[PDB]
Amino acid sequence: QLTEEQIAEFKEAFSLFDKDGDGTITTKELGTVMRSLGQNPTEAELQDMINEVDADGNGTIDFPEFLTMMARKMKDTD
Amino acid sequence: NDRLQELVKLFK
Repeated sequence: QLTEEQIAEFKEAFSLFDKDGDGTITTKELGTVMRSLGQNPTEAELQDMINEVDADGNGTIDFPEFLTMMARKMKDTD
Repeated sequence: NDRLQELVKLFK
């Protein structure tokens, strides 16, 4: 169940990528965090990953659609 | 900080 606290927990993960705090994670933010994760995805890889979550087709992920992806995987306890 | 690591995996 999406509790109030969980919404805040998701925010912590969002701000981890959104460095400047614009509210939208671009390929630059993603690439920076990905490198610290021990990986090195190319431009094409980064953009493709964005398109996976972006159901609008704007080339950027915001908090609302970010929640949708998280909830979609959290609603599965199997 | 563990939770953040888990949430990061869900982002992959």
